[PDB]
Amino acid sequence: KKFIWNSEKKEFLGRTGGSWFKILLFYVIFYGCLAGIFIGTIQVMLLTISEFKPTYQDRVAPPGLTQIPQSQKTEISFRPNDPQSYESYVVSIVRFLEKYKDLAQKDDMIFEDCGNVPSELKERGEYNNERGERKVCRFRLEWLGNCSGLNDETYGYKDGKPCVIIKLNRVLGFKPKPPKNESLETYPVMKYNPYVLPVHCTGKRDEDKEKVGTMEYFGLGGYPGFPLQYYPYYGKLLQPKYLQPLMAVQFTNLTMDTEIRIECKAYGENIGYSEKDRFQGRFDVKIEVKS
Amino acid sequence: KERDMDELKKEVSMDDHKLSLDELHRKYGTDLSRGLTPARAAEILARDGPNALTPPPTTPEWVKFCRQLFGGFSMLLWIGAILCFLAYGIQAATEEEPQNDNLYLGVVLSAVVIITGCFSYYQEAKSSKIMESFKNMVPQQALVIRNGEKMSINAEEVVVGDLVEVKGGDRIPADLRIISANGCKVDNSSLTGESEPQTRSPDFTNENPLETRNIAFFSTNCVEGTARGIVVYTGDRTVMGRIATLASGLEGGQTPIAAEIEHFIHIITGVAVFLGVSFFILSLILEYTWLEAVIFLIGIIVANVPEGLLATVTVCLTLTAKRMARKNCLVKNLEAVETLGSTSTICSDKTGTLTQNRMTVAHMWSDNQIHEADTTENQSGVSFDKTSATWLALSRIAGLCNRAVFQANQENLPILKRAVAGDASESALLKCIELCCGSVKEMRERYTKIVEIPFNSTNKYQLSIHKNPNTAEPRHLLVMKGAPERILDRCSSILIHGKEQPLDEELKDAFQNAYLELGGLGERVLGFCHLFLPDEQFPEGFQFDTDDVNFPLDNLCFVGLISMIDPPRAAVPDAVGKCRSAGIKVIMVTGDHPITAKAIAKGVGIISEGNETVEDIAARLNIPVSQVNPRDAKACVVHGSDLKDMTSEQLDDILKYHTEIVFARTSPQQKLIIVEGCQRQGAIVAVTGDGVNDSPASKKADIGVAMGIAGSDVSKQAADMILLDDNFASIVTGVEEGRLIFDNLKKSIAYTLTSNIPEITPFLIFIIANIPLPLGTVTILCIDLGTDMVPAISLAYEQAESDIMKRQPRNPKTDKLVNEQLISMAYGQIGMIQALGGFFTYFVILAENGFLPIHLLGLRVNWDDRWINDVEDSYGQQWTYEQRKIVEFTCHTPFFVTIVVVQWADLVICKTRRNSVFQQGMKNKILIFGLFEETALAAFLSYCPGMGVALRMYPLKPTWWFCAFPYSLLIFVYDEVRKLIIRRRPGGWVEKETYY
Ligand SMILES: *[C@@]1(O)O[C@H](CO)[C@@H](O[C@@]2(O)O[C@H](CO)[C@@H](O)[C@H](O)[C@H]2NC(C)=O)[C@H](O)[C@H]1NC(C)=O
Ligand SMILES: CC(C)CCC[C@@H](C)[C@H]1CC[C@H]2[C@@H]3CC=C4C[C@@H](O)CC[C@]4(C)[C@H]3CC[C@]12C
Ligand SMILES: *[C@@]1(O)O[C@H](CO)[C@@H](O)[C@H](O)[C@H]1NC(C)=O
Ligand SMILES: *[C@@]1(O)O[C@H](CO)[C@@H](O)[C@H](O)[C@H]1NC(C)=O
Ligand code: BEF
Ligand SMILES: [Mg+2]
Ligand SMILES: [Mg+2]
Ligand SMILES: [Mg+2]
Repeated sequence: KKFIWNSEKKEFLGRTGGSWFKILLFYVIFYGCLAGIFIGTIQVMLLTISEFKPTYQDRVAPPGLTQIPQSQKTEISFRPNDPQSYESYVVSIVRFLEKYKDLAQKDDMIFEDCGNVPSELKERGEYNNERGERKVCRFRLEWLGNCSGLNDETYGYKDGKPCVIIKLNRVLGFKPKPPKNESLETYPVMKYNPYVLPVHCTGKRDEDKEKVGTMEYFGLGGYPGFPLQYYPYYGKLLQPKYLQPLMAVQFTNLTMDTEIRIECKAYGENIGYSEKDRFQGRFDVKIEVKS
Repeated sequence: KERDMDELKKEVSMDDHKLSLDELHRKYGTDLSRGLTPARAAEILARDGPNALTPPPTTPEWVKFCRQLFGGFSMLLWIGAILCFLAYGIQAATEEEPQNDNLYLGVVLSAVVIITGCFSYYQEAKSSKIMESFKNMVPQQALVIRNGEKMSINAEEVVVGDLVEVKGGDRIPADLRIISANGCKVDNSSLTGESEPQTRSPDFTNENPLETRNIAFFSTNCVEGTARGIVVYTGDRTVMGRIATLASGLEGGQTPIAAEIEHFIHIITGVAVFLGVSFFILSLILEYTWLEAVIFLIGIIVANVPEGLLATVTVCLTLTAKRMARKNCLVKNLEAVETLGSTSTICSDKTGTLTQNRMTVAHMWSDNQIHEADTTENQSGVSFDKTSATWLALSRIAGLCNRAVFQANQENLPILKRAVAGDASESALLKCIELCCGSVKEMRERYTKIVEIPFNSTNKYQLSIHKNPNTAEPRHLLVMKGAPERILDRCSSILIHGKEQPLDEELKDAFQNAYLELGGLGERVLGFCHLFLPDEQFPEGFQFDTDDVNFPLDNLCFVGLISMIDPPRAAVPDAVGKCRSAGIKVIMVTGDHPITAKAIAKGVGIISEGNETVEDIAARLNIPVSQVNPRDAKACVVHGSDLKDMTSEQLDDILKYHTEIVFARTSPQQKLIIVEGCQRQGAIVAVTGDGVNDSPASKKADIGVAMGIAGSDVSKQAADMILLDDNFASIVTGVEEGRLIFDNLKKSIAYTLTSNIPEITPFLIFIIANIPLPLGTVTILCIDLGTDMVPAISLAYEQAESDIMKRQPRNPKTDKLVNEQLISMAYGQIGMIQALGGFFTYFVILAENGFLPIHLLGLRVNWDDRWINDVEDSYGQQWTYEQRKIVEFTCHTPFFVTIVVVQWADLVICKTRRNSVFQQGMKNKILIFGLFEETALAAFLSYCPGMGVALRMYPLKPTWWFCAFPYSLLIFVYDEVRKLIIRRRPGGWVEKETYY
């Protein structure tokens, strides 16, 4: 059957050279015309969306609750002695924090010291490029209490009793709300309420609760809360390198060489959760420090 | 060694007939007239077994299931299913908590085939089911005389070397030799297609075993007269059984439809491997792991396989058949429906198939003029003028001279379709009166006979003499019916317009001239004369003589001539012409005598008037036959005797260089050789038959056909098509449908195929550019097997673009079902537009939620991770795993919708191959409905509670629906102008490529 390539007519693969060219021209022109159309349609679509804001934000209404040492299974297992064992977890913590030293926070216009106390949310105008490049509120590494403490606390972290910190997903224009004054659902570990966003963590099950002896969270104001003044985040482009608020926790008399599970729950009215997204404003983690 | 057994069956029949009476005895040792002893009989019954044909091997119902589960198209789907699991297995071990998508594909794929299979078998069962409903045949007791004790026995109980009295109305028990005869004639039409009953004689007549009257045949019956004879061949040994055994043990041949599938299959996989291999190359070039690369190749090849097309084709095929069954055209095998359209050449039988296998009054000659009686089965024919009194003076002779009458049981049965005893010739005469000249029952008794004359071998003549009830002339009347030459001697006067006239010689020439013309026509010729018998010269009361000849034999008053022949069916002539109009070749094969055949083809359109057979040219010049060159004769006749000494090569020559062509005196075996000779051209040939002589051809035919009642049961089974109504015109309807379904399949095939380009496309770029997956595997299923089907089925209902009958037969080596052209139109161009729109929609959504197209590159890796939950967009927000996944799912769903929107245009454009949308118009109601069914379904699929939970398909924001509207409209524009561009340009390059 292998005579298709050539014949007396010498049609190439059964098609004459002249036709071969004719198909090519038409196909090329057609494909070219097709591509041009599609792109032009896309160009329109660009013009529909303003650079400053997204057109649909419905799917981020319950915001996320990421950790810092993103792990293949939210599980931390390592040797309190072997650097290699805990190196991966710690490696990101610095390269993450790298953009948080007083060095980057240098240009006065770019960085404005919000304060050392939580305050009313720092509303900064109405979103537009008509107002200039808006301002960012500074965040000090020292607000972390003896976690990533540099002179005060060892870079080790994971030598024993490792620190873990929670970051709220940045959402454009999100205005955090204090938890309801009614405290039926509010376990009040923290006295401060008006300008702090409550963060608490607990063991997954009653047995887990027994396993974890104690946990300590260190934050601005000596409260386990996010700074209301910092929000609302006004654009990554609008505020290049805007710094996300960071909150951390640490553990004490834990049970080593034993897998245990920890749940970190954000609280407040404008926070939802889903039994299908563990990270949907909720938080889970498996942790094992084997020696 | 059966090829030899088959070959021996193929050979023409051989037998020993000529021998002394004593010699038959000296072979089988049975007394000529004493019958035999029981002990002798018992020995033979073990020796050869019972007198019955061996039943064809029963086929268990369970076995059939597997046939449709295998076949050809089904097999292609299977490997896919299998290749899903084989892929899934590789995937299962390598991946951790792997997605269950590939596994799902496989189960559904197998299920589709199993369903499709189960559905098919339901129909092919229902045919043979209801086919058994008319297979209610009955055993007939054998008539046997043994040891002179006249003991009739069961037909199976019959044994070799035994005596038998074949009385009139008794079926012939088995092939036998004849020792005594009293004019019994037998219907050899089933075995050898002899329209006229042939009389049976003990003496040898012709060398050909079939022709000689000494022997007898099975599945025939003594009609009139009686005789006796002695067994020769019984059971399987019988010629007919041999013939059947031959037929059943032959090769049904590959049907043309499924062959186009087998070529269709090649192209599908052929692009698939190239696409897959190329991608596998690129994938490795792209550095992805070998193990993963294999999965990629399998996935592309698998998803490239059509899914629901198998069901669409099957359903479409069944529908077409149903309408045929609505008009009593049944097919045991679903595939054969298309065969009629594909036929380039046909071969039909004369008796029982074209003819009604009933002798019937054809022409009449009165007052020196001819009057062709209406030959119509259903009495739709025109009639002669009956005003002349000569019709009366003629009609009475027939009504009274005939010996018998209708059976009492027949009541509302039509006059033509009612059984009657005695000679058929007499029956037709009884018929012709009963339609044209009132009734006969009263007419027969109203004139009271006295003495009648039965058939006499010596001094043959047949006459009677009855009384005159009409008061005008009480003198008794005598009627004589006889062969014309004998009749001519005994008549002088002739009645014209009620006046007796003498035998002028010129009139004598005219009667002779008419006799010659009718003989050429081939109708049996009978002449009728009646003269009033006076009462003055002969006493009005009792004055009769039976031994010494009293009444005036000579000098009677002649009236006219009546001709009898087996006409065609009412719709046969027009149908033949219609077939010729499609350029189809029409050829007649029968075992009957040439004399009868030649006229039939002239009268039915096989032979155009004025075309000359090799012989007519000789007659036109009064010259020896040998001289004229055969090329001059556009048509040719071929007697069977010559055929035996003929070489395959000569046939080829005989076929090409002629058109109108007829064979006669042909054995059933010889018929089969004809079909193969037609097949050797490489063309598609069909066959229509009535009797067992036609059983072998129908089988080995690409497709065989027969009559539901006037057909032989053996042949009935072999054929792939049964005509219940026996309406020959149905064949014309069949070709119409066959050509029609063909094109609509081309249309249907394209719609489902074009869908694959957008189906597959995301999966491709997804790997190439590491973007989020634009289309879910599950959603594809909702297109291939969900929304698209209802249109795909609707396409089949499309009416004719133009007069297909004008179109010549397609050529199987040329205009194939799925050419390279079709792929170019759908896969090459429309599909790319079809897909392009989906990507546009995909980009729009992501952007509208702040995921910018430029920014989506390489994003796959971090995207599909189940743990990273701070994924950043170009706007810079952070997203959790489930949310951005919900978006992807809610982004998959529009892709599914857009596909329907885009498919809408395809449904329209593929409704026509050439005509403009409105040139044909949207008149196909089912097509329309599907549009809504498809739409409504799609809409529901996105807005039912929790579809995003059960099927991971979420609701849709309102703008999205109109996303691809320009694209779909554009597709419409491109195709319409293209189809309208080839309307103007008859032979432009436009046609060679775009047209499919
Ligand atoms: C900080 O993380 O670590 C230091 C120890 O490195 C703690 O300051 C012992 O550890 O704590 C008690 C008070 O809790 C003192 O009496 C001892 O002097 C401390 N020893 C040393 C060597 O400092 C401190 O508690 C801790 N801070 C927090 C916020 O946990
Ligand atoms: C010339 C006419 C026939 C069609 C030309 C196509 C162009 C100009 C138009 C026609 C339909 C349009 C699209 C239809 C729907 C959407 C979705 C919406 O969320 C943003 C606008 C967008 C993305 C439109 C972009 C511009 C578009 C592609
Ligand atoms: C808080 O609501 O209640 C406290 C009483 O237990 C009170 O001391 C504190 O100031 C209140 N703060 C606000 C903002 O309501
Ligand atoms: C430690 O948490 O738990 C011990 C029991 O396992 C207990 O003896 C000890 O006091 C606890 N230490 C602290 C600091 O609370
Ligand atoms: F005349 Be057909 F051969 F029966
Ligand atoms: Mg026949
Ligand atoms: Mg067949
Ligand atoms: Mg598909």
